[PDB]
Amino acid sequence: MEEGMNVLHDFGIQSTHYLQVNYQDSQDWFILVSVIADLRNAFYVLFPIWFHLQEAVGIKLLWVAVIGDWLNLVFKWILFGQRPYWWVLDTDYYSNTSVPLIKQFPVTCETGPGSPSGHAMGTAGVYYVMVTSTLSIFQGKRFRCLNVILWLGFWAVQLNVCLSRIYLAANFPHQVVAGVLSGIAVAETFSHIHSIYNASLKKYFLITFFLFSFAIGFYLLLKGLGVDLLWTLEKAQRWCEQPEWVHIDTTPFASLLKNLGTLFGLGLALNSSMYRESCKGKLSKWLPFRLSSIVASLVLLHVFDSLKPPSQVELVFYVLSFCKSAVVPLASVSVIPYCLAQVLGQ
Ligand SMILES: O=P(O)(O)OC[C@H]1O[C@](O)(CO)[C@@H](O)[C@@H]1O
Repeated sequence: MEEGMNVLHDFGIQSTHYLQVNYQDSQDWFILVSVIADLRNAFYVLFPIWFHLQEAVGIKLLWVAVIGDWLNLVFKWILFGQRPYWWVLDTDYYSNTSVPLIKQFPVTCETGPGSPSGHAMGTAGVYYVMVTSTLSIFQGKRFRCLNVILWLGFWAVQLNVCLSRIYLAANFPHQVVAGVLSGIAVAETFSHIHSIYNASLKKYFLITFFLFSFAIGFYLLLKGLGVDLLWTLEKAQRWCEQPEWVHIDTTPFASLLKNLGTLFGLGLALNSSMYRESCKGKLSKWLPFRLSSIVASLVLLHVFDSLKPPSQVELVFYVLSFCKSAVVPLASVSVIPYCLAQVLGQ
């Protein structure tokens, strides 16, 4: 368990050093890839687009994203993985040998273990869902050429995300592969479970409560036993060079709370009374209606993302993050379409 992991870590460090030294004129592109792969874009830019066209795709997209993120946190907690930016400066493995230089970027101070890659998991799951849904829509309309093109695009996206994660020295190469495989598995599993559409608010509430209870109880039980699951928060602050790069939005509680909040918000929004009256005033099948809904949702959500909850106190930050992430599904399905109905169509 010792040598088998030390060899793998050394291989990862060597690969990161190679990528950083011999491909120096690509760093901005890799940063851009690592920025547009965050799940915030899957909850703010992709759900509004896919919900107004084949709503089932949007519902499946949100369910896959949320459950994949929760499984990612659980596996991160139970697997006890390292990261290749506090390892070279800490390990004793390089005694009697030169220390390979590694360059750190402002997007390379992550608080939390990285046994499965976080960006790769979500990207693989969401984009697999998107590609499969797009293929399923167009089957009725040289379809094999379309299959080839979309699968090539999806695999190119996955490979670019993997190289971006490795290049920044944020994760090891043996973690992005696991993330991609697990994301594909989760996407397939929720592809083959058609039992989440006709769901009442009670099921959504109970599911969110069960997930929250399991996470908190597991963490508290491990702490009571003696195991600390928040060891990485100490390491991230020390081995980060500039101390202003470590944030609080990339800690393994804000992500969980935001995922639970957006799940609860979607559940409340679907069962609301305003969603029932979508097909009133003006029929929802109109192409201009769908385009206007998409445009208004995107613009208002992008402007509303400018609000940042205060982080002086952690409990206030947590509650405000929950209440803020619970609104983004509630405003694109039940409020904006109602306003469009009441404004135009008469
Ligand atoms: O890909 P990494 O190294 O896990 O980065 C963390 C990512 O995973 C997450 O923890 C999501 O679970 C986010 O904080 C972030 O998007």
